[PDB]
Parts: sequence; C-alpha cells; structure tokens
Amino acid sequence: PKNPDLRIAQLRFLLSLPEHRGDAAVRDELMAAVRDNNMAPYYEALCKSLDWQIDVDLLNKMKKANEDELKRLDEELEDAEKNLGESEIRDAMMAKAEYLCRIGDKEGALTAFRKTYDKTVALGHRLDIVFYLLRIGLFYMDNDLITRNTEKAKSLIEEGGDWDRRNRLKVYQGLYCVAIRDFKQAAELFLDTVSTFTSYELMDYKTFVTYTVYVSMIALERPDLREKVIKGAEILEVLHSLPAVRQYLFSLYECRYSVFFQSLAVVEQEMKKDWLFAPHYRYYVREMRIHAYSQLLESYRSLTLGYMAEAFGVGVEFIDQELSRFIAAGRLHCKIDKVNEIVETNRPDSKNWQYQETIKKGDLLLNRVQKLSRVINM
Amino acid sequence: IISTHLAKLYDNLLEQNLIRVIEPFSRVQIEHISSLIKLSKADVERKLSQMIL
Amino acid sequence: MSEKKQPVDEDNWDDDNVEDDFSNQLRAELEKHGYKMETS
Amino acid sequence: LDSALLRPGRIDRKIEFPPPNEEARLDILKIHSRKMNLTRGINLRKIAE
Repeated sequence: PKNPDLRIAQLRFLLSLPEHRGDAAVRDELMAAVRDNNMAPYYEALCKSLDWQIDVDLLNKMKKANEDELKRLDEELEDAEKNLGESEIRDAMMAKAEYLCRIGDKEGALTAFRKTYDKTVALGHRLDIVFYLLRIGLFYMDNDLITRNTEKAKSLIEEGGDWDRRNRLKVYQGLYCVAIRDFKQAAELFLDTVSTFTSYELMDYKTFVTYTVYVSMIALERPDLREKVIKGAEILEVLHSLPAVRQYLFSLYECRYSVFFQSLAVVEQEMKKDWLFAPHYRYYVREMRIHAYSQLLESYRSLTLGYMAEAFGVGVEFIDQELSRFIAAGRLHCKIDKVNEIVETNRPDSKNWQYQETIKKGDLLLNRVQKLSRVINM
Repeated sequence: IISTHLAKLYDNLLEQNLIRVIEPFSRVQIEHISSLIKLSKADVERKLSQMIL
Repeated sequence: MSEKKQPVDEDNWDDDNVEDDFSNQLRAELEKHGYKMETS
Repeated sequence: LDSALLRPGRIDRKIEFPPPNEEARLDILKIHSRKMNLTRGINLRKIAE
C-alpha cells in the first residue's frame, strides 16, 4: 500500500544525504525494508549502505512471499473469468496492483493501472488510481508524468463537486509547487487549511501548518498577513501548540527585529535538515533577509547604518557586506552613504523595474522562437 | 459588551482623525500633529510608523 | 549526417544563483551572532 | 397486486428493499457528502444516529 510510502522516501533522504547521520536511518529503514515484502527499491540503497553480506535468504523468503501473492493472483484470474463479475481479474489486481506497485516497480503498477482504468465506468475508482499514479509520480520524481495525470485527474472532478477529490488534490499540487520553487502558487494551493485533513503524508496536521506558514510568510504581504494568518482561529490555535513558529512568525509581525534572526537560524537549520526543503533552504532565507531589510528600510529615509546593529542585528560590517551585495544585487531599493554614516533610501516608480522583466521575457521568448525556427525546416 | 469594543473602536477612530489632520500638507513636524491631536509624540511616532509599514 | 569533426576529443538554476551570490559567505551562521553579542 | 401476477411460475425473483439501518444510513451520507465543501471534523456517525 502507498499510504505510508512517502515516509520511506523521506527516510531514504535521511539515509543518503546526511553523511555522518546514516546509522539509525539504515537501521529503521531496514526495519521497514526487509519486511512488508519490499524487494526492488533498496538494492542501490544497499549499495549506498554497507555490505550486508547475507541478504540472500532475506531476499529469498520475500521473493517467495511475493511469489505467493503472485500465484494466488494466478489462482484468481481463472476462477474470476469462469462466472464473471465486473471483470473480477482486474477487480482483484485493481486492489492488489497497488500491492504490486509498492512491492514491484512501476511497470506492474502501470500496465495494471492503465489496464484497470478502462474497467470502472465511473471515476470513483479511476480518480483514485490516478491519485496513485500521482503519488508514485512524486516517488520517482516523474516530473513529466505528473503533468499528464494532473490534467487527466482534474478533468474528472467537474462532474460532481468531489471536494475530497479536489481539496485533497490541491495538497498534491501544493506539494508540487513547493517541490519546485513556486511559492506564491504553493501557498495559494495551501490557501484553505480548513478542508485539509489529518493526512497520511503529513500525519501531523501541524506539519502542514508549518509548511503553509513558511511558504506564506514569503508569499504574501502585510495586508494579507494582517488579515489572513493573524485572524484565523483555525490557524492560531494550531500554532498555539508551537512555541517556536508562533514566535518566529510574530517577531516579524510585532517588529521584533533582533530576536527574529535567532529563530531564523533555528527554522533555517531545520529547513537544511528537512526533506523537500533541502533544494531551496539556501534560497529561502536570502529572501527572508531582504524582505526583513526592505520592511524596516522603507519606513525611514534618514536612518543611519549604526542603528541596525543594536536594534536589528549585531555586526555593523556584517550589515555593510550584507546590504552591499543586495543593492549591488539590484534589489533593496535604497542608496547607502558611508563616511557620514547614514543609509539613504529612494523610491522607484514602477516604470523601470516593471520594464526590466518585460525585456527579460522578451529575450526569453525570442530565444525560444528563434531556436525553434532554426530547428524546423532544417 | 461595550467595554470590550471601545478600545478597538478607539483604534479605528484614532486612525480616522489621524488620516484627517495629516491631509492638508506635504510635510510637517511631529510636534504639531501631536499638538493638534493633543497627544504625545512617541506613541504617535510608532503609530504613524505602523501606517507606513 | 551529424559527424561534426572533432578538434579535441528547474531544480538547478535558482539555488545556483544562491551559489553565485552565496558561494563562500557565512555558510554556517549559528555561532557568529552569539560571538557578536559580547563584541557588539 | 394481482394473484395472477402471484402465480408462482410467473415471477422469477422478488427482492425486498428495507429502510436503512445505522450502518446503511452512514454510507449514503458518505457518497452524498462528496460534492459538498466540508469542514474538517464532522463525526458523520452521530448525524446518521
């Protein structure tokens, strides 16, 4: 079954990528691996693991138990077709082909799933099969195969309302939009946090709360923050159990600038250790820095540079080198003075910066259509 | 129930005259808007900072 | 066709821009600030 | 109905449909609850009771 199957891949992340931390992960990952009939997905994880020399009989008892379920399917296919129900061969392996999806690889999954997709004439089985293809599409990071069955999925929810098949689906598109660096779409798929449920992949609902707040704090501005995440009783009481994230969120809201970096190292360090945020923990906090800089810096014009050390975060030369790479990076709209020791600001009208992205997209699409135009007709 | 809502009404009505007297000019000193609201300068300074934030 | 005579012989770009501005800078800030609370 | 319709060689099978019990009032709420935009935490069992 595929319901605990995300924790498996997250613990594969926990095995592989922390190099020093690879002992208890290969203990509990084996504790789940050489039981529940798992055969295929851990030979190269055994290569990244140690030798584990005598795994032969361990593989033999489980390819034997796998052979038992295979041969009782082979005892089912001929009794099912003698006096037929609703194609009871594909009705048996429409449920045990997910067992073959976990135990076997994606092939015996896929031919049986696209096989049984034509059996049920209503979407009450079809759309769950497509949910299963989505979930393995995450597992093998099938970034092209998810694009198919997302649209093929969404093509079924219009008949009916199917909000346990649409709001549940929005969790999949939200985890894809935070798998990629699409944060404004990730929180927008994470907009509700009401119909979202005590899930299987986030068995803590509060972990989903932490994810939607970590993406929302970038994703929306103060108006949205001073209405949306501050007045929700459904969002306040779940981080009422959180001492850290409640302080980490409110320190930016209550303008508690110096303590914000303290929990910023905590949440960023946890984000470094975390699966699925490990691609972008480096990009996250450098957005958080320039956001926290611009929020304070667009208040004053005559604010000096040696004010931010004691009130905002210590290290005057650290603020120096940190703002120099941001004005020099082309954002953080201000202009710093040095030897009279004051930071100046400016204001750009949306006439140049709004134009810059236009010449970017124009050069991008011109590269696209010129490249295609060189490809076709020799 | 009135004793609950008078503070939240007092914030909105604080800002309602606050946007009223800030209207007619381009620049002014904070000591005059403290004088014309007849209120202090630190709380008015932080409260004005809350508006531009 | 395609012989090309030989003279000698997302997931990837945004965090690479963080490798551009953020290559060898800070990298492990957890203790420099706690070492700056007493100096600053 | 008719006794000529109640000739035993006439009708092949007669099937009774009872009103639903507490178990079968729940699943019609389950299938029927699909197209609604819900709120998490409902306890449909109490509603069926």
